[PDB]
Amino acid sequence: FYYRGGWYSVNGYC
Amino acid sequence: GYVGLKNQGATCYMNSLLQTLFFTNQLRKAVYMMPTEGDDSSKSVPLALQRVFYELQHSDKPVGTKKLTKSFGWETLDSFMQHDVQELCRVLLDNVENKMKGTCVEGTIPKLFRGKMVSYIQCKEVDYRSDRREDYYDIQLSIKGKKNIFESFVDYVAVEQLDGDNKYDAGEHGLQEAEKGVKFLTLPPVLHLQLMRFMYDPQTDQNIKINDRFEFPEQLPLDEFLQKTDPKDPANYILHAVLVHSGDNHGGHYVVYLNPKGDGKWCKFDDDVVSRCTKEEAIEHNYGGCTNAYMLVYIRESKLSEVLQAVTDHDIPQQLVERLQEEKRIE
Repeated sequence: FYYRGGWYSVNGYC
Repeated sequence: GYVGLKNQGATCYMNSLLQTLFFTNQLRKAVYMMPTEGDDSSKSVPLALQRVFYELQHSDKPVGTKKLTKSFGWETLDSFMQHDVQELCRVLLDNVENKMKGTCVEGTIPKLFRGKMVSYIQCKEVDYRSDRREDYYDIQLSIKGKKNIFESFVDYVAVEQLDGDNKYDAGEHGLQEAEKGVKFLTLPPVLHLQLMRFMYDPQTDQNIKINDRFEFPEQLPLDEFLQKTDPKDPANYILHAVLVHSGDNHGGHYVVYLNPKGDGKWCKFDDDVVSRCTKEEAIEHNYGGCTNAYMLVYIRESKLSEVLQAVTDHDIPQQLVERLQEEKRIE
């Protein structure tokens, strides 16, 4: 998912 | 006196989530009340959650989750590893919410987990502003560059500048510079807070974990971040569960810490083994900087007794108990 100026995940997958 | 869950396949965070949902007693009682009398056990996720919760309540032996994984169709090896902990929670909670529709426990899922949020875009140049309201069942908070949960909430409600190449289209007013922001109207009695523990690179298609130190308190004051505060119900929350992932990538060791009664008596839930643990091992040892928390569960102090209400064996309907007991006999 996207937030501020980058893409993040919890548990680590995108 | 709490039983664990069998490792079985690579369920990843599922066992950690199931215990968290199980010890949300108000959810568990409503789950038992779901009318799964006519449901076929193959594709019935509401019934499978009842079976898991019932075994977590009446089994000294480790509890299995094989049927539950089949219920919502995450049978492939990568299914959990291609997904997220909040995504799994939505699948489980949406299915039970539909099941409770038209029953005495209808609206239980929105009542416990849903809050009200406002997102606004105010044009700086002209007199234009949009004020959409969106409901939320979970909050994802940024840990990169933030020291504690307070700074994450500060950055969450921080205003974003829509200038330069990313100006806001105001239609008849035209393209203009604006500020985008989010404010909290209501906070749910049960607060699911997921931490952005991983950063992803679109260019190289690589996931990098953020093992930086991120602090979460035992007691969380959130009245400040509400748009309007309410006396007689301050937004003060108590830490209930700490979901921890020790690995350095998706997949690894997923473990959850809980104090189910809200008494501060913390236990460590590592699949089959449920061992009593220290508050120190629960809160601060998972601040990070291998083991670090990726999800936190807070319960509002006013709703502490009601959410964590005592559950008896008489709460479970006899029909459901006999149906579950019959299947165990056939095995």
